[PDB]
This record gives sequence, C-alpha cells and structure tokens, in this order.
Amino acid sequence: ELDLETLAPYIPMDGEDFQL
Amino acid sequence: LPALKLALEYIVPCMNKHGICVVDDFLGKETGQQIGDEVRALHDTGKFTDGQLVSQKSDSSKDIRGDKITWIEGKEPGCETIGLLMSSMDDLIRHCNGKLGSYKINGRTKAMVACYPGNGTGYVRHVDNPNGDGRCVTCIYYLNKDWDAKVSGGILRIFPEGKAQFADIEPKFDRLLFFWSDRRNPHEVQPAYATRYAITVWYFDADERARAKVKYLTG
Ligand SMILES: O=C(O)CNC(=O)C(=O)O
Ligand SMILES: [Fe+3]
Repeated sequence: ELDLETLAPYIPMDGEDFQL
Repeated sequence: LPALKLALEYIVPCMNKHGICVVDDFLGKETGQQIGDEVRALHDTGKFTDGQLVSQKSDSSKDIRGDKITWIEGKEPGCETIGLLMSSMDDLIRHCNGKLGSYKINGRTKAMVACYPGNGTGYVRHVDNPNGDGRCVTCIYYLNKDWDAKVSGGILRIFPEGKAQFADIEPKFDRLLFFWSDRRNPHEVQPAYATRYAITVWYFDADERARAKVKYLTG
C-alpha cells in the first residue's frame, strides 16, 4: 500500500504550532 | 448563535456522529467579503506558492495538489479579518473541549490560505493526517462568492468511512466545515474551473501531536 504521507498536505513539523 | 450553543448543540453531536459538520453563514456577508479581499490581496501581491506535501517523493507536488498557498498567523497587517476568522474558529473549538471524541485540543496550525487557480486544478484523494502527525480536526472556511459547482466544479468530496453516502461540500461563501483529519475522512478537491479560495486550520490533539513531534525530532 502507498505511503499516504506522500499525498498529505504539508504542515510545519516544529516550532510553528499555535497554542490555544 | 453563541459559540457555546453552536459547539454543544451542533458541532459536538455532529462531529461525534458523522465526523463532518457544516456551518453555513458562519461570519456573515460583511466579514466574509472582508476576508475575501484580504485573500485577493495576498493573491494579487504574489504571496502564494505551490502547496507542499508531508513527504515529497519522485512526483511533483503539482501532480498531487494544484493549489497555491500562504500561511497566515492572523496578526499580519492587511490580514486582521483572517485573524478574526481564526479567533472565531478557535473560540468554537475551545467550547468543544473534552467532547470531541477523546481528543484534547491544545493547539493548531497557522491558517493555510489556498487558491485553486481554476484550470482543472484540484487535489487527488488524500487523508490529511494518515500517519499520526497530531492533526485531529480539519477546519475550512470558504469564501467564493458566485460559486456554481455544476459549472466551476471544485467540490470537496469526502468519503466518511463506513457510510452509505459520501459528502459533497460546495466551496460556498461564508461556509465553515469541520471534519476529522484522520483516515476516517479521505477526501479530494474535484477539478476547479474558476478561482477557488479556502482557509484551512488544522487542530492538534495534545498527546498525538506530542508523539508526532517526538518521532520527527528523532526521526
Ligand atoms: O479546499 C478544500 O476543500 C480541501 N483541501 C484539502 O483537502 C487540503 O488542502 O488538504
Ligand atoms: Fe485535505
């Protein structure tokens, strides 16, 4: 089966996450 | 409708039962138009670049998603109404706390402002969060005045796992959409033949997002 991460929309994976 | 009533009487049951929840006329036409101008301004001033993938392999990102995007924190000058949208989304999510599955939502992305520039651009079938990157809720605000999907396409079709029907979401003006980001909701953006704008924020589950950061920082 395909790696679905190769189709998934990019998000910054460190130090850009807004805390609610 | 207060956030409390929208959240508890609609978003929560809807998300827990269907995993896809639409709120029409979210901010009203006046705020909707202002957001649409801010987005046009970004577009016009060349802020958008090719939408990217979590894992880039041999094919171009453009083979997968035909949109161009920018990321907005909400405090940039000329983006304040997008910031109000983001706060309004945030407010809704905060009023859902502890009742959206067993998620504990502590944070989110910046806003992804995305434009499919017509021309048959779309997004192939995908899952927003297939491998546990922390995203638990996808939240999209549409701002396309005069959108006629039978002519301009651009339907978001979602295929909720185990359901007798798929969900066709027209990218209609002032429409807010929530759906679970994980593999329950594979979805696609069907080809668009006019300029289609949407603003996406993804909400993070605290525990899953912590594990994702751990895997990534030691990946
Ligand atoms: O814009 C839409 O309706 C849906 N967009 C996406 O699925 C995405 O960018 O991940
Ligand atoms: Fe998506």
